Amino acid sequence: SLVVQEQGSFQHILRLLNTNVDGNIKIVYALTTIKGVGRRYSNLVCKKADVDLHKRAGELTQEELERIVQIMQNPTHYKIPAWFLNRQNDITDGKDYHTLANNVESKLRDDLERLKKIRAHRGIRHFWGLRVRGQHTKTTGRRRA
Amino acid sequence: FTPVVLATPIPEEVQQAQTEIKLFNKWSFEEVEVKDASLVDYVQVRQPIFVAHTAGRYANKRFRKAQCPIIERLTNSLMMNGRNNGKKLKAVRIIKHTLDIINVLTDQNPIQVVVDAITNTGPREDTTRVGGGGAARRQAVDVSPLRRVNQAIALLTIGAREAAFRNIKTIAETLAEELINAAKGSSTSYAIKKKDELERVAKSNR
Amino acid sequence: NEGAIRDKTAGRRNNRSKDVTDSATTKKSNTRRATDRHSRTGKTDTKKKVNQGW
Amino acid sequence: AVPSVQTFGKKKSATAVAHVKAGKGLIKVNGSPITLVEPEILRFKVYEPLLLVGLDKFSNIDIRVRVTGGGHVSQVYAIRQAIAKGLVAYHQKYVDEQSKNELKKAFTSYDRTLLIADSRRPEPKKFGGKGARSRFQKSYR
Amino acid sequence: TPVTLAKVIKVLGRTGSRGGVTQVRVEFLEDTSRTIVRNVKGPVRENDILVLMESEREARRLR
Amino acid sequence: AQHAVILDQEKYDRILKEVPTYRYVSVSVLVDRLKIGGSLARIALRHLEKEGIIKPISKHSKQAIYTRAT
Amino acid sequence: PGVSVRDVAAQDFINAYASFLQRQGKLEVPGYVDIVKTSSGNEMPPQDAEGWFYKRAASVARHIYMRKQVGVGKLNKLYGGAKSRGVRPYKHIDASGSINRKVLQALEKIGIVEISPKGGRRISENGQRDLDRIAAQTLEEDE
Amino acid sequence: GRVRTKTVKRASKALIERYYPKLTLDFQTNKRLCDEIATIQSKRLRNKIAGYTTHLMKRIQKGPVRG
Amino acid sequence: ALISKKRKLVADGVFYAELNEFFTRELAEEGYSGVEVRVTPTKTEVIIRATRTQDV
Amino acid sequence: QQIIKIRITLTSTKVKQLENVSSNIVKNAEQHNLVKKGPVRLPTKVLKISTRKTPNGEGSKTWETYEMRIHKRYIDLEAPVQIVKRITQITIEPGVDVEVVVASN
RNA sequence: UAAUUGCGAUAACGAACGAGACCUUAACCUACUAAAUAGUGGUGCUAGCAUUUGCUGGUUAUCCACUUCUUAGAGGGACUAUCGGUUUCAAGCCGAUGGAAGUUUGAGGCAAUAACAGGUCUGUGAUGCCCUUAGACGUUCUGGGCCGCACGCGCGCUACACUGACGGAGCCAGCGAGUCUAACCUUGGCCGAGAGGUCUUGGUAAUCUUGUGAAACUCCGUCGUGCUGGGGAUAGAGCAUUGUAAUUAUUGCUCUUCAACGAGGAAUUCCUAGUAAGCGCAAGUCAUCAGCUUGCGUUGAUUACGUCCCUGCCCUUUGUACACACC
Ligand SMILES: CN[C@@H]1[C@@H](O)[C@@H](O[C@@H]2[C@@H](O)[C@H](O[C@H]3O[C@H]([C@@H](C)O)[C@@H](O)[C@H](O)[C@H]3N)[C@@H](N)C[C@H]2N)OC[C@]1(C)O
Ligand SMILES: [Mg+2]
Ligand SMILES: [Mg+2]
Ligand SMILES: [Mg+2]
Ligand SMILES: [Mg+2]
Ligand SMILES: [Mg+2]
Ligand SMILES: [Mg+2]
Ligand SMILES: [Mg+2]
Ligand SMILES: [Mg+2]
Ligand SMILES: [Mg+2]
Ligand SMILES: [Mg+2]
Ligand SMILES: [Mg+2]
Ligand SMILES: [Mg+2]
Ligand SMILES: [Mg+2]
Ligand SMILES: [Mg+2]
Ligand SMILES: [Mg+2]
Ligand SMILES: [Mg+2]
Ligand SMILES: [Mg+2]
Ligand SMILES: [Mg+2]
Ligand SMILES: [Mg+2]
Ligand SMILES: [Mg+2]
Ligand SMILES: [Mg+2]
Ligand SMILES: [Mg+2]
Ligand SMILES: [Mg+2]
Ligand SMILES: [Mg+2]
Ligand SMILES: [Mg+2]
Ligand SMILES: [Mg+2]
Ligand SMILES: [Mg+2]
Ligand SMILES: [Mg+2]
Repeated sequence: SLVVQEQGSFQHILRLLNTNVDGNIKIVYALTTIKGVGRRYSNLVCKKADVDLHKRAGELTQEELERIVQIMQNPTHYKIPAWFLNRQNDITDGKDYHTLANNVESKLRDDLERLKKIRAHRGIRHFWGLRVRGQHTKTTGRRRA
Repeated sequence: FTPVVLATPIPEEVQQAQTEIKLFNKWSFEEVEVKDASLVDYVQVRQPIFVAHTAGRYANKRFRKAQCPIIERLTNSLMMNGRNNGKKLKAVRIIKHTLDIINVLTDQNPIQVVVDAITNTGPREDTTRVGGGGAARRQAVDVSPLRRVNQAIALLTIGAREAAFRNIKTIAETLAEELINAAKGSSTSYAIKKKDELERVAKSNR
Repeated sequence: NEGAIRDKTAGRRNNRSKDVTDSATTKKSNTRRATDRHSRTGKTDTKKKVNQGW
Repeated sequence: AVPSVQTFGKKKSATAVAHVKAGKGLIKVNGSPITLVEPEILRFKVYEPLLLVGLDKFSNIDIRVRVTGGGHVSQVYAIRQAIAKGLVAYHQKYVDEQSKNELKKAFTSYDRTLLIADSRRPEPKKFGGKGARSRFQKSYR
Repeated sequence: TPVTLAKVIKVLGRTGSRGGVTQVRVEFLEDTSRTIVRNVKGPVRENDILVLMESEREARRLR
Repeated sequence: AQHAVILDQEKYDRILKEVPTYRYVSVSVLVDRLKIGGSLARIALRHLEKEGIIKPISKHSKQAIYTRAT
Repeated sequence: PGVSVRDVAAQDFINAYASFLQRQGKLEVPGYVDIVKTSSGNEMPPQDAEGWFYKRAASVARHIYMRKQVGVGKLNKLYGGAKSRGVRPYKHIDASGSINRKVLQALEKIGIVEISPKGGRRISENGQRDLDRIAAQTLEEDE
Repeated sequence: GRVRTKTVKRASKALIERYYPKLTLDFQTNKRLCDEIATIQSKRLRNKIAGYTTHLMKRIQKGPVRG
Repeated sequence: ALISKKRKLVADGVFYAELNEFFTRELAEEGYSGVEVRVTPTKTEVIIRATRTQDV
Repeated sequence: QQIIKIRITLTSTKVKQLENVSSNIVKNAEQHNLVKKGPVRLPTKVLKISTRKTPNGEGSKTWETYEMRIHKRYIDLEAPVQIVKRITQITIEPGVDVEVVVASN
């Protein structure tokens, strides 16, 4: 596209969402080392934050970085479809959430604990550490825990 | 060359070489000779061809394999290792690429440069597994001319492919380095090394 | 199910920590195929009844 | 009624029909001029029959071809066989014979089969494996 | 280094337990009019031109 | 992450002054200069075609080829 | 001389025409564009972001021009491709309809395509105008 | 490999024996000859017979053959 | 009616079989050797070929 | 007598019995001087069935493939009502399936 | 020689089953008879470019002509022919030219005598005997089970990437199969991110779906060697489809989660040309479900044209106290 020049303005390894982000990679695959952000959801927020993707995670003005985050925690406000979202129809408040980062593990547990606290068979299956999706256990998964 | 047109036009450089010289993608099949005695009649080079594809039936009779155009043999061995079987369009595209690299370094019709890397990489004599009683010893044997070309081809390719695996450099690039280094043998090429070690174990056990 | 999760002595850890028995690895080995041409009827037949029939 | 001959060429399942009539030297395949064709590495395989007999040669004739069957490459071998074939057919029935035989001589000497249909045809898969020769696999015990 | 070039004048037979060797009589080219029987590796027909690394030596049997 | 992901004006200047003498440049040859990765190595293949230096004699994605100007 | 679009290689055509509808600004890009994929059998959305609607419509027009009439259904099978089932073998899949349909409904309201009899869509005569026009332009850059 | 079954070489033997006049060194005429003079159940089989009687005829001219 | 040509022809050979069977079971003591069915306008004709027809 | 524009369809599994009746219809009509699209042969469809030979699962896996060959022919005539009802009540064959329709649709 | 296929040797001569022959299927027929259910050229009707003409489409009959290409009847063609090598001076074999084709032309179907305690009473309203037969081992219904998971083994599917992934864009097959008491194949039109939904429609089918616009593949870019944008197991949440019934999650779809795997030890399978290998498709199963099978075509190589070393088997001879025949 072009050779660029800049200055010491770009800083590698900026940290957001309590996680750390390699600079010197293209900005979309940067935002995805966080938990809850895969290639798609990265790709949509960047386009939604009005950001040049040809840029690496490096240049990326600090103000650009606060819109990226704002959109991430509030996807439905900046119009992300809510089928795009990992967590919909909550099972308590029935709002639609994109749960992010260090919280992803938390919501995961609570889900599991529900099945468990409820006596759900699917719960019993997690609690014994076995395969939940039904698959044949006789053969596969012998390296195991 | 006296151009001519008609309803649908055939372009400038297209027309030009075309009717005139029978040469390659564009590369001269004139000159380009086989630096080694023997090895002729087993290195093809006249008849000239345009691109490396053919419908050629070389597989129906024992030695017709030799008559197959030499470069095409090379691009033939290019397409293999599992995933890359079939895919001659792939491998032919690489051949046009490597020859464009070969000529880039040291001029030298790249067709000639491979003729050399193929002639220098045939091992003259090899060893076989003979019982020799009990524990098998190895009788040294002088390898046939055809075989010398076969192995030459496979060795270079296998090397380039092995070499191009898992590094930024491209198949067409590594095909060229090996080809050049084996053209006048540097023993920095995977083929030259292994042509010399088949002939070294051939001198010891004789 | 309330009994199912309240049961220790269950699950993957407790299976992981047990030794696998021998009878698993071992072949079925067939048997008896030595004896195949030897009839276990213990009866056989008679040249009379083979000529009355055939 | 203009002078017109019609030929074909085959490779595997690809057949290509070539109309060779008296014209101004257009050469087009299906809907498109001979100058696209796009496998594009093989572009010269379709150029080949022209530049073998000399580029001129075509200006008293119009050349149309349409192809069906086979794959991207199979078709490329059929139109070149159907372009070469049609040229000899024209000079057969219109121009003299010693000229036609100097066209076949100029092909068959070079060949690649331009005048002669390659008879290679798929083999039947037979039970016990995925391919025609290649059998499944066995473990013994 | 003494390269010696040799043209196959006759096909003899296949030797070795495997049978992947061919016995051959050659006439080496510069100063012909002397005959040697060598052993080949790959396939050989008449008139093939062989490179003997060592001029004088020859074999007979193979197992 | 190993190095050479951005610009470093010295490396810009390195490039102009270091790419004569290259009988072949490509995306490989530009990383083999202990330098930029394939993203901006391509970019430089464009911007070296901006004026002077690299003469394309080859085409497309993957294999690229150039020689020094004359 | 005369020109049709079959005189111009596929891509430089559909590119110059995409850039042409880009310049144009008569489009109707549905706005779910860029938040979408273009196949159920695809990993990522398209890499042209702003754009790629003009890429596909350009192609669509080119396809329809060639043959009699083509529905939304045909477009799906065409524009579809291999879907990775992951650990399971690859199966071919139809691309997303809403993409190619609203590509038709946009090329209609641009008068470059019309509903055909027999079903499908057919190249508008004002389309063969415009198409065989920019197809002339493209060998005019190559002069 | 290409070998003539007994029923082929026994017919040819039976032919050249009685019909040696006519029956020349050209397969083609010999082919049609078979049709008039003999009744053979298949095109393939007949031509096999003919084409061999041709070989036998062809080297008879170079001196007799056993059988 | 209105069946595919295919299914029809396979349905005809299914019929012959079932009839062939029925007659082999019924007429065995009469020496039934086989059947053929000719379909005509207005009728369908069944020909039993059997070695004792008078008990038929 | 009025010229009715007829289409007859011959379909059978027995070629000799089919081409007998077809060529029979072709000469009986055209000696008798009418307007004919002669036998127009339709691709013979081979209906195939692939089975294991063994009734159970033992033994190497031997597949067998039966087939039934359906040849179809159609003949277009234009005649009056009298030679249609005569030619079509006779020429009857076992195994050949004759169909006579009056119309294009 | 593929062959107890033949030549030849000859107390044997002359023959039969089996091999061959034969049958089916694939390759070739400017000639046979034809085709709006296959297409071609012409002519109208007509669109668009540009052109004094010419190019590309459109058009179920608007007519006229034709059978190269597609279809299938009946014929024809190869017999290893011609020539040259090579040998008992033999059947054959190698080479060449020609040819659609010269590996039994390619590929199969059929298949002598005998053998086995091979498999199958879980295909059968095939069957002897035994068992059971009213608190049934008959049968139906409800619900689970055949999927159950420390692990051992076999057939496979997907991968370890730069001969690549991803995004555009290019765009090509062949074998198939489809619905009346019925819901089959489904073009098209709109709704939908998708999955799918919905109003219509053509097709009992060379007529409609269908050129099944398959996939690998080709091109232009983005990634750039980093367990990475290779890889997608695992798992969460949601939305759809089949079915009475989806929990132990039939299948499908979107976000998220992002493992092992950096080329696999001892071993061991398959394979010689349009083959191996890559790739998808249809058919069978079938309500739904293909990582499976049976066929199909697309891309399309390396290397043998040998030997008896291994292994397996056939054939002579040899020994035997075996003949219920080394179990
Ligand atoms: C999308 N829902 C389904 C879709 O999954 C699909 O299902 C078919 C299924 O019905 C077919 O069922 C089959 O049943 C008939 C019948 C005579 O046995 C067969 O002739 C034929 O193979 C097929 N139609 C099956 N073979 C393929 C699936 N794709 O197509 C039918 C459907 C209703 O649209
Ligand atoms: Mg993440
Ligand atoms: Mg590499
Ligand atoms: Mg597609
Ligand atoms: Mg695609
Ligand atoms: Mg995958
Ligand atoms: Mg017999
Ligand atoms: Mg017209
Ligand atoms: Mg014809
Ligand atoms: Mg001879
Ligand atoms: Mg038993
Ligand atoms: Mg039974
Ligand atoms: Mg019983
Ligand atoms: Mg029973
Ligand atoms: Mg059972
Ligand atoms: Mg049982
Ligand atoms: Mg059953
Ligand atoms: Mg029975
Ligand atoms: Mg086991
Ligand atoms: Mg098996
Ligand atoms: Mg791609
Ligand atoms: Mg059709
Ligand atoms: Mg088709
Ligand atoms: Mg990763
Ligand atoms: Mg991945
Ligand atoms: Mg199931
Ligand atoms: Mg199965
Ligand atoms: Mg031998
Ligand atoms: Mg013993």
